[PDB]
Amino acid sequence: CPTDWKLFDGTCYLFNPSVLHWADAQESCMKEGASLASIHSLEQYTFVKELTTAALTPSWLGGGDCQVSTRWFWMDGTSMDFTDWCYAQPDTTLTECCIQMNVGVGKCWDDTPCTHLHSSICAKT
Repeated sequence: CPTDWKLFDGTCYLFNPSVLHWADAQESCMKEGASLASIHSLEQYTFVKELTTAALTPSWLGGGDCQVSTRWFWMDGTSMDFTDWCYAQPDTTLTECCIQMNVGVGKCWDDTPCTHLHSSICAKT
């Protein structure tokens, strides 16, 4: 993996602390040959959480249900097979359709307006 990137089971991950809307965050990962990350297991989730500072900063992931409500997709060609919704999630209204992790005291996932500004996780093989 490149400098600042961290390796787990064959994928390289980077925390981007700069707050960006989801599209700016995706484009920033793409400039580094990456995508906003997907998550497929509790251990992948734990590894990614460990990159988000001691504060476990709220961060964009590369998922959403922005095309058809209740149909979630990742940007990396993987399927939505693991979720960690917070209590009272997911909101399926299209107005909040992007996946944000590290939300609240329980550090879990929300569907959030994509135009909100957050840090983000990039991943590339």
